[PDB]
Amino acid sequence: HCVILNDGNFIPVLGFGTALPLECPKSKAKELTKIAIDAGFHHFDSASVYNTEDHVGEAIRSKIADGTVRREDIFYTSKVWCTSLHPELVRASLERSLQKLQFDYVDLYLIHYPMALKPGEENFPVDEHGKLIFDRVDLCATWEAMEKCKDAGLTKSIGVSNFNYRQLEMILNKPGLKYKPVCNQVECHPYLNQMKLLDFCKSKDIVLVAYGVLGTQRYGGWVDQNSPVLLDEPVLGSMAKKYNRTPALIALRYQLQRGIVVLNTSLKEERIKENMQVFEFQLSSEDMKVLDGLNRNMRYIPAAIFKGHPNWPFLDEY
Ligand SMILES: NC(=O)C1=CN([C@@H]2O[C@H](COP(=O)(O)OP(=O)(O)OC[C@H]3O[C@@H](n4cnc5c(N)ncnc54)[C@H](OP(=O)(O)O)[C@@H]3O)[C@@H](O)[C@H]2O)C=CC1
Repeated sequence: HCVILNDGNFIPVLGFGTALPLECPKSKAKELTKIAIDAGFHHFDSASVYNTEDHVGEAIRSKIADGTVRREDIFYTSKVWCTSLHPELVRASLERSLQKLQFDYVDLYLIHYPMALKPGEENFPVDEHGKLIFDRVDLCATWEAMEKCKDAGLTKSIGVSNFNYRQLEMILNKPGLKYKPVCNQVECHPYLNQMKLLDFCKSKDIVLVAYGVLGTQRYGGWVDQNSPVLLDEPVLGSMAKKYNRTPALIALRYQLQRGIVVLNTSLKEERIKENMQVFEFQLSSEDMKVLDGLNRNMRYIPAAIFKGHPNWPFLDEY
């Protein structure tokens, strides 16, 4: 179950996300990755800022070493963080991730956010008022650095995350552009269906990879705890009953039928296994329209601490 990227490489349409809630120890990522591999997942999504690439890498290497899977059958994604967007720092960050993973290459490397922060070891540099210290970077130069990483064989494909249409255009219209982003990883679910951005990405052969498909893990410090819980949506419950599935399976299938590559995370083995059942049924065209009607511009992860940044991506309509 894969789709072909604009650079010729293949990506599994269902991926397991390795980000964790604030209360979980980093080692949890190793445990879950092993469970996900046993459940049939081949696509794993990580990021340098998660600081658990070492744990995910150990899980994958353990399953390769014991005969469960081969490296070529695993699709691993990492992302360069805001503090390393400067052109001269991009490759250094990827090389650091490769060392943590003890991998020769990653399958996909993304710009995590189109917003640079003061360079340094600290991922969230702040001033004396507790405000993030923004930095200005030539994102087209950042992209050129990403292209060099691909040409150096450190990553098979390159893309972006949390970019809006104008930011994608900046790259697409860049003079000397060699590789278009293969994807734009953004938040997407029935309450924020990204109809406009999805249409734009499709017209440019850019795959939309979705997170928050099940409403996000509601991370403390990022998600408003008073926001509605997506899977509690009555329409998803009614549809789950109709198709004899679960609200989560309905939400996952909705996105797959829109041509979206979906990420998902669960701390429970039973659910990790259940989610693989999304390939077993089809939502009718009429029911897809019912789910299209739930849009309400509910953005669970607005990256609020970045508000004020000249490149905050969520101000524009899309
Ligand atoms: N690029 C970016 O900016 C970001 C990327 N991500 C990526 O997206 C991945 C997915 O995470 P996220 O979007 O937060 O979360 P999801 O929307 O994928 O999941 C939200 C919740 O769904 C629950 N859930 C999962 N499966 C089931 C099921 N079968 N039945 C009932 N409940 C279920 C989980 O709860 P429980 O664990 O209790 O089962 C989980 O807390 C991350 O790990 C990361 O890789 C995340 C945030 C930002």
